[PDB]
Amino acid sequence: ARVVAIISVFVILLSIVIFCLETLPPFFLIETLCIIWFTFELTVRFDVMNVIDIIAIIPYFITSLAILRVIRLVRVFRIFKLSRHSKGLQILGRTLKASMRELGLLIFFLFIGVVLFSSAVYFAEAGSENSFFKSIPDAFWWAVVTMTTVGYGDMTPVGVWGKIVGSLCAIAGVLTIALPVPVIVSNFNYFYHRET
Amino acid sequence: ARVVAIISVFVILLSIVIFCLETLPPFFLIETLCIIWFTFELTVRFDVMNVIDIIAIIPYFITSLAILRVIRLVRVFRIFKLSRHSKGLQILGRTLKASMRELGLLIFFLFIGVVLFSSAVYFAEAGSENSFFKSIPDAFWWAVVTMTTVGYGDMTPVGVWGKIVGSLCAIAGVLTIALPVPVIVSNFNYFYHRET
Amino acid sequence: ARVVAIISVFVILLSIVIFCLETLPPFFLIETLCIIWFTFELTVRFDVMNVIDIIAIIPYFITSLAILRVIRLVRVFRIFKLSRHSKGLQILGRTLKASMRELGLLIFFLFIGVVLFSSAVYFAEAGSENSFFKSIPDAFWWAVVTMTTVGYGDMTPVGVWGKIVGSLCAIAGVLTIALPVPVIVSNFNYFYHRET
Amino acid sequence: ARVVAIISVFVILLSIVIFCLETLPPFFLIETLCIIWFTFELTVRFDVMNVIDIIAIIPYFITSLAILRVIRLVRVFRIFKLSRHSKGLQILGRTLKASMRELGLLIFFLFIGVVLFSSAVYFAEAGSENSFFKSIPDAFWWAVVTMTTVGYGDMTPVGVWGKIVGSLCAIAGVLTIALPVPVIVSNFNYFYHRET
Ligand SMILES: [K+]
Ligand SMILES: [K+]
Repeated sequence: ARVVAIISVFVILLSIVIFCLETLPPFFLIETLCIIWFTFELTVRFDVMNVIDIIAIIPYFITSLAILRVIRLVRVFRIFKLSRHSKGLQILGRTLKASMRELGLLIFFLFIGVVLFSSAVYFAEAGSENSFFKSIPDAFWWAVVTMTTVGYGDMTPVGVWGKIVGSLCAIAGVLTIALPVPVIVSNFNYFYHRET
Repeated sequence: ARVVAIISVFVILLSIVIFCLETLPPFFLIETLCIIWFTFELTVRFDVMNVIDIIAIIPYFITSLAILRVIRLVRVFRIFKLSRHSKGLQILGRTLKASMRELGLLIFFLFIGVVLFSSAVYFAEAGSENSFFKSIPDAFWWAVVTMTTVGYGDMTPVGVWGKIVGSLCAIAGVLTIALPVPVIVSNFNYFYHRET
Repeated sequence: ARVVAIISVFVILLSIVIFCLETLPPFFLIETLCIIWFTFELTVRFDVMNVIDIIAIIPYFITSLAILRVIRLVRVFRIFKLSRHSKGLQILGRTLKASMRELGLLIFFLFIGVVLFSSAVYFAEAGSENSFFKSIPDAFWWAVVTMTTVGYGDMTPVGVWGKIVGSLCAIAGVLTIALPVPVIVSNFNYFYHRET
Repeated sequence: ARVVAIISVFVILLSIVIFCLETLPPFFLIETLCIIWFTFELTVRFDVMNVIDIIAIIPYFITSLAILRVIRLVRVFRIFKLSRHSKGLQILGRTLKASMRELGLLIFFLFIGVVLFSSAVYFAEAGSENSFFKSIPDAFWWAVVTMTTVGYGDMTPVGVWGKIVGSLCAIAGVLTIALPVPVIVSNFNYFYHRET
């Protein structure tokens, strides 16, 4: 039984590897053997895990450019089949389910902050002949990187008022992200301790 | 009653969307219908929420370039009308009110650190023919991004002493920002738990 | 008595402002009045605060290029005279005194991580004709920004092994900085609660 | 006895310094005296510390380009001999041993997030003539810097969908890194308090 789980983990990792290397600038045969093993384990088994197992085989069987791009993207959900064997990943999923409202609150706070600071920086920088931000939508990426402290990169053309707005954005993002996490973290600690 | 709240949330989101897309490189009619609904709900209702409702209509009725830029900026405060319907945003406002002194302490610590490290980096880098920072005021943005860990970008022209100052600035900003947050976070957790 | 404290805070802020604007691309008279008030309060008073008061006047009275640069840099310690009037800054100083060993531990951990990852990235990137890092000392700044999550900037010339080293450096810096802070933070919370 | 420990710490620091300066664009004699002292203390002593002492001398005695690069890299493990004299570093090692499973969980979460977001950004950006990411493997560095909030640098060529993926990556990395650390931190606090 444990050998079968080892084989399944090996197949999952091999599928992930082959997907990454086929995206590099044969592979189809290995993918076919992976999908045969996936459907064999699906049939033997026959929940969120079952749904993930269903999704891991659909893009293989299905095969507009947008539809092809979408199916290739959803093909990556093989990585979530590790939840059957990994116990920490199950804990993470349980924690996300038990802190979905807090996740929504985080997304709402980020949305409010990003729209506010994007409008602020766009209007503060619109008083120059050469404008760094063409529009408020053009500044959402800047606002999200400043609030997440990821960093925009080159901020030289931005003027003094834009820099003040950016400093406020950095501080506010730090605060508004530090607020709702020590609830998701507490749920994760609870679930992780309960499991082990 | 709940349908009216749904309509109000839809109108608020539509106003936000139309404001963002009119800043892109019709809209006035939709904004007029939004402001009519806003004033209708204001009159039916007739606190911080009431003040926010007042501010959401003033820029429409009002209409120097600076004054126009300022009124367009304050027009973004429609997003804060969501506090009536959202409960987490009310919790955030209550937490900010109950941790205003800690917010002030954070701003004071950031100000002290930024002035200190800006002076340090400016003087450490003034001993070269090509100076990366023209003045101490020119380095406040660098100090704020280094202390917030947002990141300045390209730091190549800065010399060895400037790099030492930047390393000290990064460490000190990490410390001085991690200090006063686990008080605002505690207030937010208290208020959020009390509400739910 | 409170009016005198208000005057002292105003003079301190005015000195800070005039120092920043004289570093911009008259001022001496205002600085002279500030130093006269500083020495008047020093004489009336006549501890770390007293030492800070002593340092705030020495650079004025003193006036190699290095010595001049050093005295101008130490002239910035006027900002620390706010400790007499501010209570949070006193708490910060007390917390630093009571968590000096933890500060030293943080500096030691950062030093170990920076030397390790600088050596790693330098050796991983030395196998190319165009080397991004000339030496291990040349990579300390990269290591400190990666470990503090400030960000180096452009990392394109760095090869695959260098990128693996950088990913390890980022993770290790996150961990090694998150470790010794929840002790300094606890000391700050203790002192801040005790004061108020 | 304490003088011998002081001498050992001085020799360790001198070896680290000489290694860094010989990597700059004599040294061998100082390194020889360092290795003689290292083997003298190893013989007098004659555990992880003993293994570290063994590794600190092997590269000196040993002397393909890859093998030479590897031995020079493993030569840096002199810095870990400070564990005998430093007590905080021993605490760090004990904490890592007692939170190895949590470290593995962090690496697993980072791996899942990085593969997911690298695939997402590669597919979102493949619909343009000029593609910012050639392949999914080419985007792992971007995913790791975005998830660690280190920052990639210049993100201008990336399109709107890529920017949405990057925002999701930043938020998810913040969450997935904040989750498993308040366990390693707790172990470190426990061990540090127990030692002192
Ligand atoms: K950053
Ligand atoms: K950061």
